[PDB]
Amino acid sequence: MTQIPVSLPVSLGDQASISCRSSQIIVHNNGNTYLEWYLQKPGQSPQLLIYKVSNRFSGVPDRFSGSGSGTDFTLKISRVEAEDLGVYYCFQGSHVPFTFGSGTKLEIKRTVAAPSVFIFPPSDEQLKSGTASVVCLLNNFYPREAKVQWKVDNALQSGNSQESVTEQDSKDSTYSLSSTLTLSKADYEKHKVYACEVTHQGLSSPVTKSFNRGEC
Amino acid sequence: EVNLVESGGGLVQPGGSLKVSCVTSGFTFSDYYMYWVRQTPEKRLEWVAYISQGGDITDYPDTVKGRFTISRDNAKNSLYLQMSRLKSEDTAMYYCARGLDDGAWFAYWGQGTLVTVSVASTKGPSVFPLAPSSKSTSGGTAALGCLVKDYFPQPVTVSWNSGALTSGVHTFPAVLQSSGLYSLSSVVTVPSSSLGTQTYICNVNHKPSNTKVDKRVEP
Repeated sequence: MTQIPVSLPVSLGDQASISCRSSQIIVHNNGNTYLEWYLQKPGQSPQLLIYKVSNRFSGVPDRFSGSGSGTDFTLKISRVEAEDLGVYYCFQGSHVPFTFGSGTKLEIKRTVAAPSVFIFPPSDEQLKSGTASVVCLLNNFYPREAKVQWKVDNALQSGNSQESVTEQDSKDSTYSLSSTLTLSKADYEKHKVYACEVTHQGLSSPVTKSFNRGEC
Repeated sequence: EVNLVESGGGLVQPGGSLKVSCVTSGFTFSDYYMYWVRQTPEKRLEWVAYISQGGDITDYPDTVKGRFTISRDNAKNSLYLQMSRLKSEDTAMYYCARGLDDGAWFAYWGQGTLVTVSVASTKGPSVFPLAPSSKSTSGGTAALGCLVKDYFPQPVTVSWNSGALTSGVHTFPAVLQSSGLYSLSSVVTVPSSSLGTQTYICNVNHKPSNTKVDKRVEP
């Protein structure tokens, strides 16, 4: 079964449509087809939106509608809202094999927002343990695309950092990212200047947040 | 209110066995067909088993047929899933759900119980503070946090000031490091004028290794 699209970046007030296509004629109007749609919001269990191709589950807003014809079943969202973000999944439960769709990530387009970057140097407790993790935090920005590069004594770091990004914020449709450069107290001690240079669409010029080891 | 609480998930070595349970409430257990669905790490969903209300009919996909066994205790209002011959591929979040007489499969879902099938062992994390500094202060806003480092398996739950501090919190998804252990960060933005007066404490719980640590973050 195919689920299109994979990512659906949409604006508020806009209309959206998600589709699932089987290889078999699954839809049987007048009969009884168990074609369903689920929504899973960030860090939440999946929830039932529509069942039997077009019935809405209690609580689900009338903005949601579903229809289908033979090989295809679709979910239509008229007028997208902020709390509609998440992954959508169709479930085909009439024809064995009962399959779930690969999911569609609904992203809300918004105006560009520059990130505020903060740098956190390693704590003594960690230093005491033998490693030094320096964190760079890009907070509340849009779009998700950003480039964080570590500089140690003006030298570009490679392969020793990791990024993590939150899902989109329902309140303001922004993202947050986190880059952690991990080293051994030894190597950490061997350098002074620790810089974090970020490049995002909202910033005309790349921002560099750095610090001097210990005696700043 | 119809409730579905899962439990029993944990770390199992490949080839091992495990039995997760689902206690229900807010409806007559004996009237409904029950289900177990799972979500793999790639966020993919799969139906893994169903059972007749009388416990007489059962069915599973071919990926799980033969190893997993679904059962129910109509008296205790519980649903079970004995898993066996566990493979790495079985690593997923397992949910229990119940139908809807009108015509829906998964109308009610539980919170999910994570099963990690690995040869690695349970490790408690170390919590380090991400102390507020001039490097973490922009305008009337300072940023601070906690680095929950080196733990296995998932998950960890971070809270701030016992759940009192909720706004501005950004607990990032865990990242698997080269060491095969996870690491995450929880970050909260506060008015720079609160530092030095208000107390900020991240509460970290990691049930698997029985770790519970409250780290006080200071500038």
